[PDB]
Amino acid sequence: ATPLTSLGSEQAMFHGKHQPGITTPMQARGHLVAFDLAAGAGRKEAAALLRRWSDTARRLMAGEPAGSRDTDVARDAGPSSLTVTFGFGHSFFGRTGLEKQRPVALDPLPDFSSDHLDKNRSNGDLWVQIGADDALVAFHALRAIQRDAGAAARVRWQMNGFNRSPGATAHPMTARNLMGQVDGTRNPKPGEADFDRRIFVPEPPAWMANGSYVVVRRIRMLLDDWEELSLKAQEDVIGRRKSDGAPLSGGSGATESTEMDLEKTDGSGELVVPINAHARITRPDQNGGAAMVRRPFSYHDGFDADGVPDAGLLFVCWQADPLRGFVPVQRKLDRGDALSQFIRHEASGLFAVPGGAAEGEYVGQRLLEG
Amino acid sequence: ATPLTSLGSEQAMFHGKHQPGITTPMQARGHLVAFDLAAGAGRKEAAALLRRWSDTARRLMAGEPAGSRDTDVARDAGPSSLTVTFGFGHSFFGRTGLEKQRPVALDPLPDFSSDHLDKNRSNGDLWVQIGADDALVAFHALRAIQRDAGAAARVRWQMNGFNRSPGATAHPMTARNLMGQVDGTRNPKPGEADFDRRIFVPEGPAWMANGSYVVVRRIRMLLDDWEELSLKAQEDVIGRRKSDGAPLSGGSGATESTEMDLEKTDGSGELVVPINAHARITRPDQNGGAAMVRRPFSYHDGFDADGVPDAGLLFVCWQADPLRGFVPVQRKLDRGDALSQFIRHEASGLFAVPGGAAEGEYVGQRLLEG
Ligand code: HEM
Ligand code: HEM
Repeated sequence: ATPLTSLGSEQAMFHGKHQPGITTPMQARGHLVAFDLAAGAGRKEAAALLRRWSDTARRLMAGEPAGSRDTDVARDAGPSSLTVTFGFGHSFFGRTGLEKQRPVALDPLPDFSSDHLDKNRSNGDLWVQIGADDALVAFHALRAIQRDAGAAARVRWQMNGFNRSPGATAHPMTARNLMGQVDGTRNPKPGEADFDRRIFVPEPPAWMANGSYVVVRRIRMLLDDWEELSLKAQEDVIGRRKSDGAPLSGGSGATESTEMDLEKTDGSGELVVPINAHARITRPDQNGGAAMVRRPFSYHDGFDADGVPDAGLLFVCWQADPLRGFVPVQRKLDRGDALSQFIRHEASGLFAVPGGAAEGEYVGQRLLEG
Repeated sequence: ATPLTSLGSEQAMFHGKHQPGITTPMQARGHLVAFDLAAGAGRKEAAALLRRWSDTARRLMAGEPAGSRDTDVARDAGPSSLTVTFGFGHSFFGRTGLEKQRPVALDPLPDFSSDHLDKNRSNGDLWVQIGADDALVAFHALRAIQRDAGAAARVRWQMNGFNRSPGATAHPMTARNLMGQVDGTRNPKPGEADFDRRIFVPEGPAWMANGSYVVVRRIRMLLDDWEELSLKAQEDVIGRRKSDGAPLSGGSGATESTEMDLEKTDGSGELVVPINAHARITRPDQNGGAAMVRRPFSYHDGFDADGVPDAGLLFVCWQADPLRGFVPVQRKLDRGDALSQFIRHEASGLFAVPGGAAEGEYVGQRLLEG
């Protein structure tokens, strides 16, 4: 039996080959933040900031108070699966005399025809992902990281999200999103032969060894439109059942794990999984092997004057190279996906997330020490 | 040993003498929403709305889907302690020909000198409180309630909140707030002799029988100033220790439940619990018996362009009469409370929350039938 107390007592590793928050299980609470370096902050100031942040992250992920006078907001709680993950934006390198170390992988994402990006709420020099299963643990961490930045960097944008909690279901199962879909069934996962090739920069720029590239997209769901559709219409947009996430090509004994049949046709000769269904056209085998790990949070930030919900998905994906992951898939989806009609990409960021800190190190040390 | 599945499996009762969400334990996720009646919505349209809303609440609190057009967002989750609670504002009665039934208890709150209220995110004809320990369960309920409003009402304002998750601590403990304080120790509970008298209208206008009056305050915490204080300074603002919630008058053996000594002085003759300490001056015995149940959520909605967090407490208190609860205590706190310097009241609502629905009834039926 899994005890209730495991929610708090579960602890993620800070030190490791890879940073936490990539293969870590889904967390109930998320805070994404971007910071811009202050005028006059260069390499040396940036290195000091990453040391402060890494010292803080190490402490908080072990359920210990912050290095400087802790607020007590997380006191009483266990680590609650807190993770803190750090990335660097294209713009960071030009602020710190590190242009020669800027990866080609940080070249700007395309201007997709369906983009509706608030550029002020996009991009940024530095990115931090905080997640935990307790909201006080998570907020405490956000606040400590943000306070560590002080005058050295300002908050450029900051978004809040959530997911299903541990124990909400009778047994662990794939999460849902605010469209009601089963979301998370098909991802690359650790132990697959090609997982590292797909997701992480290998050990043989050198500072990104064992790192990954994240693309963040704030995707509003057009729930007012979506929720007027029939079930058949909604399932045809994805190619999978809302009940259990099974492919539409499955019968009654099909489950979430049943393999999709992309050739199956009904009695009229029409494909059972539609030609433009999201879960057809996003597959690696439909994109020359293009692949990513998806690890999102859902969001809801209110209603506008007409009752339209500011709700959707904080889409967060991980890949060794955006040109073999997010970019080619999104080029296809832009106009090609049945889902595009029902969503709006409203903010974006692409960040280089290095390998995990070893004992005594700070995240990004190889970059900033050189 | 309490299993993790209890987070999802626990179920609150909808039907009863009192509405749920008053004495119910704290929940990890909250949504507060106010609605204004649309043009063309009078008594009969409001009665139909409360019928819809009550049926939605009944189903969803039992872990069932909505009666029709369910979105599947909560599917597979247990009830996760979902509660839905309904109230009526002062403005409701003049929109529905029900002025004769408007309780005196809904008379407008004082304009306190410390108020900085957003009129547009304050008050409203109707209020709904949604809470649960799973965020998908909670969102699904918010969306269902909001979609039941249809042509009858528009969202006036809506706020998100959070608290500690079940299982975050190694055993059940009093909550904390974003100032890092123990918060909730001296909350009145069923089983204390004056509880029913303090909190519920007795078996006012008859339609309010077994109801309670809620005052909602969106109180921003001035965390930038608060977190520059010493521990000693912070503990003097409240009169209780941050570590364990004990009164400052207590010894090293004292805990949160240790009775406060209001006369105790130090070696220089100065009061150990300061004269203007929040946890001194808010006591019923310092306010001629004025008392309330407090059952809040914390909030954080991001950062403004200047780096200031929009974070604080959704203060939600319950009393049989605001003039014997919130009102006289807040008159005293307004300028008198050491805490006032570090908080800002930025929205407010006062709602009449009637008794619970009996089997075969809807909430507010004694008011609205006709
Ligand atoms: C709000 C926006 C989106 C929604 C609601 C959504 C929903 C889903 C759903 C329901 C599935 C099927 C279950 C699963 O395997 O996870 C799925 C699969 C997937 N989606 Fe999305 N998706 C969104 C955006 C994106 C974007 C922007 C990309 C990439 C550019 C993407 C890439 C994928 C991939 C790669 C799969 C797995 C395909 C496979 O190998 O089976 N999705 N999505
Ligand atoms: C963000 C704003 C506020 C914060 C941070 C705060 C914090 C606290 C803390 C830490 C305690 C002591 C522990 C406890 O017994 O719960 C407490 C007690 C209390 N507060 Fe507040 N408070 C706030 C606003 C208010 C307001 C607006 C009122 C009423 C108008 C209020 C009424 C009370 C009462 C009645 C008690 C219990 C006193 C007793 O009988 O021991 N508080 N508050």
